[PDB]
Amino acid sequence: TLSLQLPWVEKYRPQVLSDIVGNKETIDRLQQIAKDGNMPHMIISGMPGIGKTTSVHCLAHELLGRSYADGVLELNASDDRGIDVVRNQIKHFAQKKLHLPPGKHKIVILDEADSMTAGAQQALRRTMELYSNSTRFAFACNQSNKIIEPLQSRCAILRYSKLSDEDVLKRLLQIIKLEDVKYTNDGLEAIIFTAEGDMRQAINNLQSTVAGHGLVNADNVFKIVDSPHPLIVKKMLLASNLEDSIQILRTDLWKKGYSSIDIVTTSFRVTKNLAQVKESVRLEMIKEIGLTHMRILEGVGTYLQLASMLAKIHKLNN
Amino acid sequence: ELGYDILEQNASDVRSKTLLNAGVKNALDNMSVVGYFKHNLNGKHFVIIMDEVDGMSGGDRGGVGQLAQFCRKTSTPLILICNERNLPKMRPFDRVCLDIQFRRPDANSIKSRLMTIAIREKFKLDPNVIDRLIQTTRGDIRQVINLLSTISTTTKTINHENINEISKAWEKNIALKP
Amino acid sequence: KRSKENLPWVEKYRPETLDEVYGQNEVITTVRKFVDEGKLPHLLFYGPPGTGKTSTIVALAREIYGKNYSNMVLELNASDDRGIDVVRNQIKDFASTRQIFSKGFKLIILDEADAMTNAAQNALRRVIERYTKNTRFCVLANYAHKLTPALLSRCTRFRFQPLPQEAIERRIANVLVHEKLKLSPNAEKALIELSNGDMRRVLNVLQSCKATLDNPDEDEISDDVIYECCGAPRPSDLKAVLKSILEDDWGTAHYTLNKVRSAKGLALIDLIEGIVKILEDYELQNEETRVHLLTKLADIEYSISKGGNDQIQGSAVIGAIKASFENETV
Amino acid sequence: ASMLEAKFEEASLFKRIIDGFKDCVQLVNFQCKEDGIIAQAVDDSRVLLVSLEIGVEAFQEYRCDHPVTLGMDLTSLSKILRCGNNTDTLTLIADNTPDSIILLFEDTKKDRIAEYSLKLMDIDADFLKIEELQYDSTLSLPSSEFSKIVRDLSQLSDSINIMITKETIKFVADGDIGSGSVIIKPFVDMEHPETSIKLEMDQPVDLTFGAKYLLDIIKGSSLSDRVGIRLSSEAPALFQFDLKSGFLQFFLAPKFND
Amino acid sequence: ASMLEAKFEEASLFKRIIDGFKDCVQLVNFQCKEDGIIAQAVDDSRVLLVSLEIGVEAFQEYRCDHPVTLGMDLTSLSKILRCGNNTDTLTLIADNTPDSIILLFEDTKKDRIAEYSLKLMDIDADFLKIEELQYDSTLSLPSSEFSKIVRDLSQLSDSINIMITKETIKFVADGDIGSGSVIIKPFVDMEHPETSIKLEMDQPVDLTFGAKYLLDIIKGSSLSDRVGIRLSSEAPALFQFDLKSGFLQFFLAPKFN
DNA sequence: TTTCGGGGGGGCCGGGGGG
DNA sequence: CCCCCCGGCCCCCCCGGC
Ligand SMILES: Nc1ncnc2c1ncn2[C@@H]1O[C@H](COP(=O)(O)OP(=O)(O)OP(O)(O)=S)[C@@H](O)[C@H]1O
Ligand SMILES: Nc1ncnc2c1ncn2[C@@H]1O[C@H](COP(=O)(O)OP(=O)(O)OP(O)(O)=S)[C@@H](O)[C@H]1O
Ligand SMILES: [Mg+2]
Ligand SMILES: [Mg+2]
Repeated sequence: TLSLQLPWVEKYRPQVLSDIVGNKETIDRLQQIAKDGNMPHMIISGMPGIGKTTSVHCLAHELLGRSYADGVLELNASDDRGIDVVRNQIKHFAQKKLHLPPGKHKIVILDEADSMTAGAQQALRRTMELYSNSTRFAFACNQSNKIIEPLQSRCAILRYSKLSDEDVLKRLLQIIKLEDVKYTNDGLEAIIFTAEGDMRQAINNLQSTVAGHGLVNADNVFKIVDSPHPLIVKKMLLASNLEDSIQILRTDLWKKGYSSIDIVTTSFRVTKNLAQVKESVRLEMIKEIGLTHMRILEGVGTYLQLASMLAKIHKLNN
Repeated sequence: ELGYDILEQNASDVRSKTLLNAGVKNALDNMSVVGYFKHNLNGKHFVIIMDEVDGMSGGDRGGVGQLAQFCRKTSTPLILICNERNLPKMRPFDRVCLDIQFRRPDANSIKSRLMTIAIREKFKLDPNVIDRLIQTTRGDIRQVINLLSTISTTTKTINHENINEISKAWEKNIALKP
Repeated sequence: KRSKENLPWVEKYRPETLDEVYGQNEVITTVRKFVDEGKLPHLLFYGPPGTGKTSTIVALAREIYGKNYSNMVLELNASDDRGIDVVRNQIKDFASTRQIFSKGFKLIILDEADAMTNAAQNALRRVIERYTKNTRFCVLANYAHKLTPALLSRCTRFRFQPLPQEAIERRIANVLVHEKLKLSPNAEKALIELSNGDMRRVLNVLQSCKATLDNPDEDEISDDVIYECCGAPRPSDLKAVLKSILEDDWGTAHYTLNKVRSAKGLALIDLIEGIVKILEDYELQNEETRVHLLTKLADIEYSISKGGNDQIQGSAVIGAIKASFENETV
Repeated sequence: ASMLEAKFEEASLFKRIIDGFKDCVQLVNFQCKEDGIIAQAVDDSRVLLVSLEIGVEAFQEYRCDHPVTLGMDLTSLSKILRCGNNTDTLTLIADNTPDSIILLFEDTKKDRIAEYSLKLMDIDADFLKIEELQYDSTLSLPSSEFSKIVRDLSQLSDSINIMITKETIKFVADGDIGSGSVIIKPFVDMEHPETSIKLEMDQPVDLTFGAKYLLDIIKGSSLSDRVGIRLSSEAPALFQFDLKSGFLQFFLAPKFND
Repeated sequence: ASMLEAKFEEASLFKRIIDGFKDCVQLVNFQCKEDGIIAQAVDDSRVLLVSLEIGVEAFQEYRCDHPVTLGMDLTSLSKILRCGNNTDTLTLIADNTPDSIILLFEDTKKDRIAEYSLKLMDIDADFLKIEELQYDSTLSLPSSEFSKIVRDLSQLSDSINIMITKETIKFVADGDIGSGSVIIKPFVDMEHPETSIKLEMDQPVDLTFGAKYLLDIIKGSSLSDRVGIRLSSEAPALFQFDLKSGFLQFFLAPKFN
């Protein structure tokens, strides 16, 4: 078959600010800005798949209307964004003459701005300062720390928070109603649990489950979406007896095809984020895990090394 | 104020060694045509402002050393602006220019300005929380004004009720020094 | 390249259709259903070496486009340049343009994407998003930690498990039929055991075994042939060595280890692995015995990986096992 | 040096043919048979297909006992070709099951001989027969005019949109700094037939193409003074340049309408 | 597409005029009135001023209801202009409150029309008033000679010194590698007046200028066969190239003594 | 400080085209 | 025959985890 079905992430991508879930206060602020205009330079930061690009595009559309094509300059990591681009194309766009209503400005949308080089960011400073009367800049990024301090000083900070399970369930229910998808409460709970606050991941998993099995229930959802291995690693590290930890390692991780490097890196991360355990114990476990990680990187990526790491961790915990 | 003609350069312009030699180098000892056609006794002389001097990258082709050499024979006033004076790139400027430090302004010096802005924009600001806002911005006045502009769009009263949330949301995460 | 009979068995038996991929029934069924109704999403295939990921994606492309699939897909791997410039120009142009031959959608196969740079992966995000209406992406990986979370967020994940024993048996039967070979049940069991779920190992060992037989037509591949060609210890040798270590005194254990190793020139690392596998099933009253065994044997394995004195390493193995098992009394 | 032996009276012809598409593709499989030489290649992006055909009449002497496939790299072939002069005859020589191809430049008047050898490469790119397609529009125009239009419009934007409607051909580009539009109409002159603009229309068409691909395609204007463009809504655009005993064809896929 | 309609019967003239001062200024404000078109621009270094004037006699059909100001990025304008031939007529069309202007290249013999749109720029540069001044030295010489002298001298140093004394013109360059000099005297030939070097000196003059600015100025030599240099004691030098119904002027500020 | 590899930006050099 | 535009090496400078 040479035909494609449009992904539901694109088909049901919000087109207005009112269709975005989560971060209610920021969405209301953006709605007020759209109503009144005078949009300032802004930096929107947050975790993947929470509606940052969607928010920026919706704000630009509501602000500009018919003028969107002329008054919006969009650049992302897939386009050329070197110092020359900033110095020529962005400057030309900023200096461009464009008659707009008495409360609107041209918009430059720099998506994934955290990937831009230091030189381009430095060149953007006086460009933003001088042409603010007619042009405004909207950065979208995952890590606001990558944006240099002078640019942060020039922009309004908007830190997006993770989506609660309630909002994900609400959006999934809207999509299900619009698509007439047969489902069960347990299946939706499994999808939400596996998504971990990633709306895009949740929608993709729902669409894949519907396509592959039809009915959205726990069995089909877990068949399509594998249980995250970090939870398995956490269970392995928290086991009371060495035999149980070895059992988990051999059955749920090693026999499923997970590589030793992945297992050791996930163990390091989980141990780092193990608040239930005393910090000094966590540091000793990290020392052992690092020894094992160095051994694996050298080339000895065997099940015996991971078993020895588990044995040392249990000896420390005892 | 002193009736000079300003020739400003910044990071948005090419300031390599070749461009510097073929650019502002000729302006060190050159009369300003605008000054002549706008006739103060100093209006015919340039004041070369090199802003964002730390924004140029390059050990030798960047032109930092070339700017340092220019600083030793300029026939007109030359003012350089940078954010990090102690960076290795700034070594050529060790003992060739008069160094002037601009410290983070205290809350009192800007409380009057903040109150003026608050009343003019017709939103209420509590003077007892202003210092906290400064602590949020680490003395960045532009950031403080931006914070007020963005918050006032929906919340027309600023006081101890919501000071904590506003400060936490807009906290400036600056990388610490060694 | 005069004929397909000149190719190594690992490549001469490469599946050409989705019906020739074994041990991945769930993934094959799901992808077949996706393609049948035109609901193919962006795909990720994560799995260990030699499980059938490249074979599966190539078979899927051939099924979608037919024999002339190479000209209608953009395939990139670790042997080709995949920098940020490549993503910006070549991948973008392929994704944004129509097919030359047909009017169908376009497929981009990023094999071994775990070797891609972070900048290229980041650049791929909006490329995947913008052109999803007419283009689909497939990613293949052995190590998931090398893939950025943004890329993983946009793909549907399929895990290729280590090949089950039944699938290996069926493929061995097909290969035996094609090659006109005979294999004993014990030889098949040993081959499956040493495979560790990798088909390439099975095929290479089978080719070596065929090369070993004096008369490949009349002769049958026995477990002895497999052990000789692979130069691996027999289960009886491992059992004897372990029994001597556990029961006999130091002199007798040393003599037995040396004699067993010198009989067929076995490697110490293979003996250590076999003994570890045997001891895994042992029921130990004290966990400290298991702790000592694992730690000391892992240390010895790491030391062997860098060379060193072989006799001292063997004595170390003997002493480690004896000391660890001394903790089962009190 | 007997299996395949082909002769070009002037080496400039083969050099110009190679330069016509050397910037589009890098690896090409030349198939030589008793009826002449053919070649088909696809660029790395898989957006452009180049198809070259050279008949026997283009050669002073041509002999090919059995069909032979020769895989070559374009830059190496061009580097070897540029050695020869414009007054020297060229000879391509290949043996049975060859691992290399020999290029011989001869200058009888000066008794000058120059031999070069190029190692062949194994390319598993089978010749894909391009089934003939009926096109909505077929327009033949001077090569220089098309090259000028492409070079002018490519500066404004990275995409060029071609519209064919009743007695009119329009080339449009829209970019950051502005837009450009060129309108041409059919016109025939008996005094200067080489400058005529010929258009045959069945259905109107409107297709967008990448500017870089058109810039590469126009490099074949040297081979022929006229270019024929065949356009259909359901088929890729075909740009053909006619040689004395052959042709060079570029099949370019249009951009997705979205 | 009604207010401003300005026609050049060859597109080559406008392209040449733009190329005359393209390398010294980037953003230019073209003010078009009933009388004609004027443009005043200041280079980045703020030491060179370019003044272009084009009269209505230079247009096949010029019409402008009310004065209009157009912001031009010379790079984009030149890129647009290079798409047209000399034999074709070039028409500039500008409407009310224009965000862009239209350039139309038309071929009379053929039926080919090329329409381009150029986006205008927001330029807030102030306009400087140039009052007439009585220079103490005024010379006229062939443009090719001045261009050759400037190019030869610029190869040595970044500064050129010009001395005007009784029936003597001197151009000197002093650099690190070496120095060079060139001396000319007024001369007039009736058979070839176009090479007649003329000088009118009221008082002796001596002024230094930058090499890059002179190299930019001489790029307009193609516009006019002759070039006029006016120098005063302590005022910028004026380099003039005359057009059929217009002029191009470069006011260059000298280096302080 | 720095043991590869990738990315970016700037400087010349030289082929080709135009006058 | 000489000058200018513009593609390609050559070099040098800077991250490298999440
Ligand atoms: N708050 C949301 N409400 C509704 N849909 C959402 C929301 N967030 C994400 N989605 C859905 O997921 C798709 C992608 O959302 P995006 O805006 O691209 O997330 P993102 O944070 O910009 O991703 P990154 O940071 O570039 S990895 C949208 O088209 C929506 O269909
Ligand atoms: N499921 C399978 N069924 C049949 N043969 C297989 C299978 N998997 C692997 N093989 C055989 O081993 C060879 C290699 O298979 P591949 O598809 O290349 O494995 P792979 O997972 O892509 O290896 P990596 O991840 O690049 S190390 C095939 O040509 C087959 O001959
Ligand atoms: Mg995004
Ligand atoms: Mg593979």
